[PDB]
Amino acid sequence: TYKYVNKKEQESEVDMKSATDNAARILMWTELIRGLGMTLSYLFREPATINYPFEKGPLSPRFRGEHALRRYPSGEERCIACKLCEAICPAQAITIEAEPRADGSRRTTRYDIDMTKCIYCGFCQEACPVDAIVEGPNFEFSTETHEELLYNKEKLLNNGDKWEAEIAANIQADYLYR
Amino acid sequence: MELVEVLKRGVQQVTGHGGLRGLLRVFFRANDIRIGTLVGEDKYGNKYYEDNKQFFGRHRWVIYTTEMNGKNTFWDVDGSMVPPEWHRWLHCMTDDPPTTNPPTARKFIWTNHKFNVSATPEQYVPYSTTRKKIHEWVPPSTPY
Amino acid sequence: SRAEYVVTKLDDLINWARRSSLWPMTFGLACCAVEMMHMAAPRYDMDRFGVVFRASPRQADVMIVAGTLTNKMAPALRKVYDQMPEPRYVVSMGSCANGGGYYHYSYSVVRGCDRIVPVDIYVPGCPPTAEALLYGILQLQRKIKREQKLKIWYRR
Amino acid sequence: GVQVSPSGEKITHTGQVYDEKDYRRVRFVDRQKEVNENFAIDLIAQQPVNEVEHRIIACDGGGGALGHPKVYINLDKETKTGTCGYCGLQFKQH
Amino acid sequence: KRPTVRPRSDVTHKQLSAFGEYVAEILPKYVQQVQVSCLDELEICIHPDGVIPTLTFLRDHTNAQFKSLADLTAVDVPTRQNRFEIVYNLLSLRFNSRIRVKTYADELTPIDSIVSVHIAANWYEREVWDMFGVFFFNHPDLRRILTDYGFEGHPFRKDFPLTGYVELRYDDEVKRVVAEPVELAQEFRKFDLNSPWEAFPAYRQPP
Amino acid sequence: LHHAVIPHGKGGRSSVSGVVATVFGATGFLGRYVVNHLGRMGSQVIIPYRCDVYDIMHLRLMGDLGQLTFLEWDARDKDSIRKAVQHSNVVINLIGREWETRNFDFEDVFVNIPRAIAQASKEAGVERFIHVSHLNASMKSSSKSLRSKAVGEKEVRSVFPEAIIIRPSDIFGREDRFLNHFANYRWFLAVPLVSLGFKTVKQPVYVADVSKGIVNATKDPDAVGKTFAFTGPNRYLLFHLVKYIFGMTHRTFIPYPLPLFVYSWIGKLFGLSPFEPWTTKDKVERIHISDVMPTDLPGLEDLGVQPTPLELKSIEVLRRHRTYRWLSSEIEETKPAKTVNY
Amino acid sequence: TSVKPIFSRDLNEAKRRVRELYRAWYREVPNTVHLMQLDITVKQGRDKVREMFMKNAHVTDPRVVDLLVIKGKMELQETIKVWKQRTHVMRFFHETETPRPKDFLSKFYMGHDP
Ligand SMILES: CCCCCCCCCCCCCCCCCC(=O)OC[C@H](COP(=O)(O)OCCN)OC(=O)CCCCCCCCCCCCCCCCC
Ligand SMILES: NC(=O)C1=CN([C@@H]2O[C@H](COP(=O)(O)OP(=O)(O)OC[C@H]3O[C@@H](n4cnc5c(N)ncnc54)[C@H](OP(=O)(O)O)[C@@H]3O)[C@@H](O)[C@H]2O)C=CC1
Ligand code: SF4
Ligand code: SF4
Ligand code: SF4
Ligand SMILES: [Zn+2]
Repeated sequence: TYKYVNKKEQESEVDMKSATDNAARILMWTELIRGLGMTLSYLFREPATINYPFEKGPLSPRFRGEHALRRYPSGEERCIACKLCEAICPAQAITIEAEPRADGSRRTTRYDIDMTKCIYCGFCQEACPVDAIVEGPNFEFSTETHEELLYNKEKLLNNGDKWEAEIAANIQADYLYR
Repeated sequence: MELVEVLKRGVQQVTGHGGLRGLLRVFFRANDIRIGTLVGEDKYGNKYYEDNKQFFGRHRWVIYTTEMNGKNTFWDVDGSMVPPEWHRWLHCMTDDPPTTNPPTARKFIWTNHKFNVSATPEQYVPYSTTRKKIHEWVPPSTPY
Repeated sequence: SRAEYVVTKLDDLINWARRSSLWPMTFGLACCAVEMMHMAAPRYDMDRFGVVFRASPRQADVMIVAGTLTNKMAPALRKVYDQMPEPRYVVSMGSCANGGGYYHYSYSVVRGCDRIVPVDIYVPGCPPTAEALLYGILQLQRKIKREQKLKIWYRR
Repeated sequence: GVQVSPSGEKITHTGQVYDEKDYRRVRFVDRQKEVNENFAIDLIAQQPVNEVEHRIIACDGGGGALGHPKVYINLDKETKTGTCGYCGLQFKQH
Repeated sequence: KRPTVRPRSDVTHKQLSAFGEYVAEILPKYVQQVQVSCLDELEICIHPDGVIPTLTFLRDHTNAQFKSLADLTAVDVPTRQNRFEIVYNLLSLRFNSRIRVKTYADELTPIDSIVSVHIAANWYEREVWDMFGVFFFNHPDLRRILTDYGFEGHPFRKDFPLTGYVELRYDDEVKRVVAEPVELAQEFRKFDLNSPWEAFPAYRQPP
Repeated sequence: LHHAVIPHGKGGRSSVSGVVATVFGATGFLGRYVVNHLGRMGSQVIIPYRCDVYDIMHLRLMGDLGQLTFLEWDARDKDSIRKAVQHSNVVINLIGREWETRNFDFEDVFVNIPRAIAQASKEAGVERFIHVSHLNASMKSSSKSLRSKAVGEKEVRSVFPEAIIIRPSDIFGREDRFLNHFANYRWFLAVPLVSLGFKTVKQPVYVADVSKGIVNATKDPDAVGKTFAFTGPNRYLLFHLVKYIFGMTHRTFIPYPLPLFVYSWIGKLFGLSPFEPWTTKDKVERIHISDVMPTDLPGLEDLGVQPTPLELKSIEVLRRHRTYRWLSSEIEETKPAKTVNY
Repeated sequence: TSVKPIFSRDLNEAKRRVRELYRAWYREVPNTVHLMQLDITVKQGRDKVREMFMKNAHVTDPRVVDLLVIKGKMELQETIKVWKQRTHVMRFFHETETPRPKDFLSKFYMGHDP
């Protein structure tokens, strides 16, 4: 189906009343006072702005920001150098290099993320079969240099040791959906 | 009348931060006098007030510390200083603060949160976590 | 009281001025420009902080590189940065401009705006939330707050 | 495991500390290298060994869908103890 | 009834096969290999001398009112000597159906332009030239669109490397944006992913 | 030879050379070109800076990731210099001023600071040290700057031998203080010249040449106890050189003589300035003494640079000063300067 | 062997167009040195023109020469107009790129490549 937007039915009805009405639409700027009153109405509304550093916009548990490598409650490192997070990372941001830990365990000697290549897509955290790397909540890590946004294993483990109280809870909310 | 009620509310806002000293300490430092219920304080000194009658971007707010880890944050306020215990609550990921619903304690989680470090020392310098892959021949210390 | 103290206070004053009235440029190339708009939107109003767009670069104190920078658009960006009058700052927004982003390995992309213009602050994301770019702007304010220019003039 | 080297730098769980002749120590001047104090070797060694009754068992991480894929460990040997591959939890039977 | 797999029609297949017979027997001088895919799509393949007559036919015939060009593409296939498989995606708006017309080319075997039929094809032909190097006869402008101005190469060919041959950066010595030979801080990690097991015996290339 | 200072790559950005260098006058005019020519081939460049971070931004680029390390310092304070040269192979002194200050004199710029830097370099154990004196640097000269620079050239040898001492002529470049300095004499409606410019000879050199020279000398197995004269070709007489400047900058030319004593007093009262002065007594003195015939010394071509004539690169410098009606004028419409040999 | 033409019967009819193109470039160079404030001389610009012509002087197929004439006419369009800039025009000179050595021993001293 369809319907017209700027099609009158037809013409050929005019009277002195309608002519006076159109002539007072003209000559008084009638349809402009309406917009003026609209903007005036907006002057007397509670604005939608927020004091940002103090009061902040709402986010969700699914929100994906900074990255972090997690541990088990034993403090054991949770990644296992399976290297599919780099296989799927569509920006090739992840380089991994691994070895036996001298305990005989599968672990990484390397986990870097160029955060100027990551598109923050979450494929890595939904592919990691142990929930080792996640995409944390943080969005306030702007830096004064490019080199700071080239992460390594230590920075990711520090992000994990930092935001685990928030990461674990958001995961607690968000599983059963994945 | 109505004007009188709103002016009474304004007076309550004006006289609800201690005195003139605290009123100015809040107004020139957050640009808002709005009163809320103190939900809970931090181990650094942040306050985390609340008032649910406001709309869904101003019903929770922080009043930051004046000194976090030796930085003198009376004016240099930033959003990284909110630890993860309160990040979830402030960004409205929950209706459950850490006063009632605290997080699981673990032996590896940081006890002292850190503000954002990008210009100071104590920042992040990258490097290769790996080792020398090829080993060069160490010649003898003797002739012939 | 002392000349060095007077100079420190004058530095504080001029830094406060340049920090409170920074006029970015209507320079938005790709998706990240939409979050820049949303930071111009009512929730995170930039004008609250004294931050208003000027479409001309000569009336601009900062540029926000919000989008992907190609080999074809880099001369224009550099001409515009030059045309900006000092003191001038740059803010790289998004993984496309900080580095290469999702197009780092492609043939018509410069792998970082930092190859062409100097960058004071890098805002990461794809896109960054407008709160994140606002954090970057306030970080630039914190950066201007500690210039100590007249101090080094006195100490030369 | 945050022993230092004779140069004075910290050492990672990947023995990585730059040599005294390496020019790449400049990047840590007026700065610091991020190195994590909580090592996984020490912290998984600071755990008991889970006595069990059977000879085959099953280890998830502990949360079900939050741990690792459910594997099974044999415990017939007594010269040593079983060990999970994903986690490092050890097991034995009496 | 099978919820996981896609439902199939019959009438559209029969319709488009009949219309393929129509075009074949009505335009034989130019036509090769008419075909209809599993999913309902007609696909005609054409000698490059037939581009203008076939496109004018499908635009202006009464039973074929294909008077809207959707795409004009190309596909570089270095195996076949005539590499570029140029494609035209057209719709009707009178019968609510689409059709595909194909012809071949090479670096030195250009094709008649189509702006006399669809004005939409101006920028598309400019794009095909910019990307593959297929010259187009009697085209008004035929200059690049997407690539840089002083660009040497046709990128979307398979024989062109992804990272390119030049790279840009601003030099203080000359105060310009100079082009330098490519040098990456990190090589693109190509991955070999094709499994060595035949998943589709229907497309089993025999020896 | 550590495995990390082994050169790799096709000689460009994102490569390695083994040229870890501390460049002390990097925030200036020659140092920016030096840092550019270093980063252009791949090399870590430690850059000590005392200025504000606004004036290190143009150096923040011109190098791949991690290859540009800035750290703050102070000539008064040792341990801000050992900290810089602690990990380096090469050190390049470009420090210098065209005027004294209350805090720093010419001695405390050309003599005591290179001595400290070279002490730190020898104690750290670096391989090279590139000092930059002036061509006219002589203990029996007229200027405080030139005598101080000869004294520094001697004391640097006395402390750190196995050194390289480059002695350029008056350099010209886009943001120099030689061609721009002579072209800014239009704001005064006539230009003064001692003896009308005659009995004075100038053999200027371009920045790119000196930069490539330094950047090759930090890799040449020669040049360990060698002084150099980075002069450039086409010795020029000052009157004809200023005439070429005021022809390429198409404004006008009203020369007239002036003694040295009144022009010295002019330079003095101009140097009465808390800001960057326009003119100084030592600048006038350095302008009105001729450049030595440099053919007792190697120069550029013994180091791997073919010197560039002024006539080919001057328009890049001087088109800034032109007006409309002349900005769109080419190099071949200025009847070039008259060369001399003497 | 019995292939189709494009704008050419054979090589002389194409060298005609090649000389026309050289003509247009020679007439155009002084206008571009003036419009966009290039810092070079008209002599070396025309030398670069002749150089970039001689880079393809080893060819005999008329179709190659015709496509090269087409590409050169495109470049001449972009250069007659000021669609492109001092950057793209000075990109031919290689003013920053160090000269690739053509001697065996220097290649041996830096790099494993021939
Ligand atoms: C006693 C017998 C004798 C009595 C003699 C007196 C007889 C009565 C005289 C009535 C005349 C009133 C004057 C009105 C002037 C407007 C004329 C007019 O027709 O409008 C002009 C313009 C028309 O626009 P358009 O839609 O194109 O129609 C033209 C069709 N050809 O439309 C416009 O003007 C729009 C452009 C202007 C928009 C500007 C926004 C103004 C917003 C309103 C501001 C109101 C506040 C004014 C406060 C001023 C107080 C100092
Ligand atoms: N025309 C020329 O430029 C010629 C120069 N030379 C020699 O070339 C060298 C450099 O020339 P140029 O590049 O023009 O010098 P510039 O004046 O251009 O910059 C020199 C550097 O010296 C630093 N500097 C000056 N005084 C001090 C100080 N007291 N303490 C610490 N740092 C200081 C400055 O740092 P900041 O600016 O941050 O203070 C600046 O980066 C000098 O040694 C000079 O003798 C010789 C012949 C010609
Ligand atoms: S979020 Fe996406 S782009 Fe970012 S690291 Fe993970 S997989 Fe790569
Ligand atoms: S982070 Fe996860 S997906 Fe990536 S290598 Fe480690 S275990 Fe595998
Ligand atoms: S970083 Fe992401 S959001 Fe920003 S411009 Fe690039 S693709 Fe768009
Ligand atoms: Zn387990």
